Amino acid sequence: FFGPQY
Amino acid sequence: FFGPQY
Amino acid sequence: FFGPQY
Amino acid sequence: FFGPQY
Amino acid sequence: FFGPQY
Amino acid sequence: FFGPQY
Amino acid sequence: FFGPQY
Amino acid sequence: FFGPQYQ
Amino acid sequence: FFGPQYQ
Amino acid sequence: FFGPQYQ
Amino acid sequence: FFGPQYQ
Amino acid sequence: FFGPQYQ
Amino acid sequence: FFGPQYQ
Amino acid sequence: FFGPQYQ
Amino acid sequence: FFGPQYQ
Amino acid sequence: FFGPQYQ
Amino acid sequence: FFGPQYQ
Amino acid sequence: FFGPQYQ
Amino acid sequence: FFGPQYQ
Amino acid sequence: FFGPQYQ
Amino acid sequence: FFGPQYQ
Amino acid sequence: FFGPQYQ
Amino acid sequence: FFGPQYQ
Amino acid sequence: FFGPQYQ
Amino acid sequence: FFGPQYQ
Amino acid sequence: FFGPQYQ
Amino acid sequence: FFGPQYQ
Amino acid sequence: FFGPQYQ
Amino acid sequence: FFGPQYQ
Amino acid sequence: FFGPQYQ
Amino acid sequence: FFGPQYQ
Amino acid sequence: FFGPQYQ
Amino acid sequence: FFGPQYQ
Amino acid sequence: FFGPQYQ
Amino acid sequence: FFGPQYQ
Amino acid sequence: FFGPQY
Amino acid sequence: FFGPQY
Amino acid sequence: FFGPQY
Amino acid sequence: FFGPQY
Amino acid sequence: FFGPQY
Amino acid sequence: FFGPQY
Amino acid sequence: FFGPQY
Amino acid sequence: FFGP
Amino acid sequence: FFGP
Amino acid sequence: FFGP
Amino acid sequence: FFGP
Amino acid sequence: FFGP
Amino acid sequence: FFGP
Amino acid sequence: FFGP
Amino acid sequence: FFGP
Amino acid sequence: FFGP
Amino acid sequence: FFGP
Amino acid sequence: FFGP
Amino acid sequence: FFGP
Amino acid sequence: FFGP
Amino acid sequence: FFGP
Amino acid sequence: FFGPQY
Amino acid sequence: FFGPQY
Amino acid sequence: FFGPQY
Amino acid sequence: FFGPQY
Amino acid sequence: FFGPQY
Amino acid sequence: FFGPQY
Amino acid sequence: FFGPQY
Amino acid sequence: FFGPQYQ
Amino acid sequence: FFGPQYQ
Amino acid sequence: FFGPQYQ
Amino acid sequence: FFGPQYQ
Amino acid sequence: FFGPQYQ
Amino acid sequence: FFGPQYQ
Amino acid sequence: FFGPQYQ
Amino acid sequence: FFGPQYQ
Amino acid sequence: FFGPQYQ
Amino acid sequence: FFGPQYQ
Amino acid sequence: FFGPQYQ
Amino acid sequence: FFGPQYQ
Amino acid sequence: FFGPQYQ
Amino acid sequence: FFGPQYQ
Amino acid sequence: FFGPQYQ
Amino acid sequence: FFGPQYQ
Amino acid sequence: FFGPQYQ
Amino acid sequence: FFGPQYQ
Amino acid sequence: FFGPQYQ
Amino acid sequence: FFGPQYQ
Amino acid sequence: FFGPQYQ
Amino acid sequence: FFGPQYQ
Amino acid sequence: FFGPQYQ
Amino acid sequence: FFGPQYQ
Amino acid sequence: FFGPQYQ
Amino acid sequence: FFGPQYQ
Amino acid sequence: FFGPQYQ
Amino acid sequence: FFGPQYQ
Amino acid sequence: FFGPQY
Amino acid sequence: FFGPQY
Amino acid sequence: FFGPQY
Amino acid sequence: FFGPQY
Amino acid sequence: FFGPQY
Amino acid sequence: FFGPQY
Amino acid sequence: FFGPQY
Repeated sequence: FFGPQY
Repeated sequence: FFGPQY
Repeated sequence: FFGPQY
Repeated sequence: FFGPQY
Repeated sequence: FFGPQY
Repeated sequence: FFGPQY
Repeated sequence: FFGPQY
Repeated sequence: FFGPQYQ
Repeated sequence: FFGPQYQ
Repeated sequence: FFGPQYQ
Repeated sequence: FFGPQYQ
Repeated sequence: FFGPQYQ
Repeated sequence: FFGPQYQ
Repeated sequence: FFGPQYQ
Repeated sequence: FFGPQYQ
Repeated sequence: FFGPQYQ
Repeated sequence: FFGPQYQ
Repeated sequence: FFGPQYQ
Repeated sequence: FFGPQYQ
Repeated sequence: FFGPQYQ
Repeated sequence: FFGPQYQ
Repeated sequence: FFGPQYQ
Repeated sequence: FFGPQYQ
Repeated sequence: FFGPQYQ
Repeated sequence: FFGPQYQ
Repeated sequence: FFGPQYQ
Repeated sequence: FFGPQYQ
Repeated sequence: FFGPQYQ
Repeated sequence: FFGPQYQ
Repeated sequence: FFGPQYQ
Repeated sequence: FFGPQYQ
Repeated sequence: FFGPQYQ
Repeated sequence: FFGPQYQ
Repeated sequence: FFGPQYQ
Repeated sequence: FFGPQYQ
Repeated sequence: FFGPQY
Repeated sequence: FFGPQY
Repeated sequence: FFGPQY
Repeated sequence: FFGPQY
Repeated sequence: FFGPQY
Repeated sequence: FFGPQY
Repeated sequence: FFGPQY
Repeated sequence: FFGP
Repeated sequence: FFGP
Repeated sequence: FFGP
Repeated sequence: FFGP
Repeated sequence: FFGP
Repeated sequence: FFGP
Repeated sequence: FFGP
Repeated sequence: FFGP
Repeated sequence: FFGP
Repeated sequence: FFGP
Repeated sequence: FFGP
Repeated sequence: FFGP
Repeated sequence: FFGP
Repeated sequence: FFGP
Repeated sequence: FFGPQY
Repeated sequence: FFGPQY
Repeated sequence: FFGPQY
Repeated sequence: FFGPQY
Repeated sequence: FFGPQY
Repeated sequence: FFGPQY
Repeated sequence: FFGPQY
Repeated sequence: FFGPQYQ
Repeated sequence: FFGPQYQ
Repeated sequence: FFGPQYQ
Repeated sequence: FFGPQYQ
Repeated sequence: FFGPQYQ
Repeated sequence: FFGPQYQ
Repeated sequence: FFGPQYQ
Repeated sequence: FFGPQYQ
Repeated sequence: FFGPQYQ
Repeated sequence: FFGPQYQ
Repeated sequence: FFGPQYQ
Repeated sequence: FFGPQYQ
Repeated sequence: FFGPQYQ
Repeated sequence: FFGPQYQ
Repeated sequence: FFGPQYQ
Repeated sequence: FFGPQYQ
Repeated sequence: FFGPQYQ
Repeated sequence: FFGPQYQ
Repeated sequence: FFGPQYQ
Repeated sequence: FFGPQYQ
Repeated sequence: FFGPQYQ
Repeated sequence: FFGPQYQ
Repeated sequence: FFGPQYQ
Repeated sequence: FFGPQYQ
Repeated sequence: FFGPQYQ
Repeated sequence: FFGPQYQ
Repeated sequence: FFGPQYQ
Repeated sequence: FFGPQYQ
Repeated sequence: FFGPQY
Repeated sequence: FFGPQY
Repeated sequence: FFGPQY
Repeated sequence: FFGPQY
Repeated sequence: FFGPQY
Repeated sequence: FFGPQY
Repeated sequence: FFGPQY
């Protein structure tokens, strides 16, 4: 699972 | 799963 | 799954 | 699945 | 699991 | 598990 | 488990 | 080969 | 090969 | 091979 | 091979 | 092989 | 082989 | 083989 | 697949 | 797959 | 897969 | 997989 | 997997 | 896995 | 696994 | 690709 | 890729 | 990749 | 990769 | 990798 | 890796 | 690794 | 690829 | 790849 | 890869 | 890889 | 890898 | 690897 | 590995 | 025939 | 035929 | 034929 | 044919 | 043919 | 053919 | 053929 | 062909 | 071919 | 071919 | 081929 | 081939 | 081959 | 091969 | 796309 | 994509 | 993608 | 991806 | 990824 | 990843 | 990773 | 869609 | 979609 | 999707 | 998806 | 996904 | 995922 | 995941 | 390249 | 390259 | 390269 | 390289 | 390299 | 290298 | 290297 | 080149 | 080259 | 090269 | 090279 | 080289 | 080399 | 070398 | 450069 | 450079 | 450089 | 350089 | 350099 | 340098 | 240097 | 690349 | 690369 | 790479 | 690499 | 690497 | 490495 | 390393 | 030099 | 130099 | 030097 | 030097 | 030196 | 020196 | 010196 979690 | 989660 | 989720 | 989800 | 967790 | 936890 | 824990 | 561009 | 670009 | 780019 | 880039 | 880059 | 880089 | 780098 | 970026 | 960045 | 960064 | 950084 | 850093 | 640092 | 440091 | 960058 | 960078 | 960097 | 760095 | 560093 | 460092 | 250091 | 540089 | 540098 | 340096 | 240095 | 140094 | 040093 | 030193 | 002729 | 001729 | 001719 | 000719 | 010719 | 010729 | 020729 |  |  |  |  |  |  |  |  |  |  |  |  |  |  | 259907 | 269907 | 279906 | 299905 | 299914 | 399933 | 399942 | 063989 | 064999 | 064999 | 054998 | 054998 | 044997 | 034997 | 030979 | 031989 | 031989 | 031999 | 021999 | 022999 | 022999 | 022979 | 022979 | 022989 | 023989 | 023989 | 013989 | 014999 | 054919 | 054919 | 064929 | 074939 | 074949 | 084959 | 084969 | 010398 | 010399 | 010398 | 010497 | 000497 | 000497 | 001397 990639992708930032603001 | 790619793509930011604002 | 690509593509941002505003 | 591509394409932004405003 | 990659991707920063602000 | 990688990715910083601010 | 890697990744800093500020 | 996969490489789409965003914004 | 996978490599998408964001912002 | 996996290598996406962020910001 | 895995190597993503952040900020 | 694993080697991601941060900041 | 494991070797990630921080800051 | 394990060898991560900090700061 | 060629996709390089110049600024 | 070629994707290098220049600034 | 080639992806180097120049500043 | 090639990914070196120059400053 | 090649990833060296130059400053 | 190659990752040396130069300053 | 190669990782030496030069200053 | 024949592509150098000059400043 | 033929690509050097000059300053 | 033919890619040196000069300053 | 043919890549030296000069200053 | 052909990569020396000079100052 | 062919990599010496000179000063 | 071919890597000596000189001063 | 041919590209020499003079002066 | 051919690229010599003069002066 | 061919790249000599003069003067 | 060929790269001699003169003077 | 070939790289001699003169003077 | 070949790399002699003169003078 | 070959590397003699003169003078 | 690349080189200059000063 | 790369080199200059000073 | 790389070298210069001073 | 790498070397110079002083 | 690497060396110089002083 | 590495060496110089003084 | 490494050595110099003084 | 360089041949004078 | 260098041959004068 | 260097051959004068 | 160096051969004068 | 060095052979004069 | 060094052979003059 | 050194052989003059 | 097989999709009945 | 097999998806009935 | 096998996904019925 | 096996995921029914 | 086996994940029903 | 076995994870039902 | 075995983790049901 | 390669295979036969006996 | 390679295989046969006996 | 390689295998047969007896 | 290699194996057969007897 | 190698194995058979008797 | 190597093994058989009798 | 090597072993059989009798 | 695709080329299966039957019976 | 794809080429399975049956019966 | 893919090539399984049956029966 | 992939190549299993059955029966 | 992958190659198991059955029955 | 992977190669188990059954029955 | 991996290679177990059964029955 | 797509080229098998059969008898 | 896709090239097997059969008899 | 994809090339097995069968009899 | 993908090349087994069967009889 | 992927190359076993069977009889 | 992946190469066993069977009879 | 992965190479056992069976009878 | 492709040049194979069939008899 | 490809040049195989079949008989 | 590929050159194998089949009989 | 690949050159194997089959009979 | 690969050169094995099969009979 | 690989050169094994099978009979 | 690998060279084993099978009969 | 050189490969002429005789008779 | 050199490979001429005779008779 | 050198490999000519005779008769 | 040297490997010519005779008769 | 040297390995010619006779008869 | 030296290994020629006779008859 | 020396290992030639006779008859 | 290529080419037969009958 | 190519070409037979009968 | 290639080419047979009958 | 390659090429047979009948 | 390669090549048979009948 | 390689090559048979009949 | 390699090569048989019949």
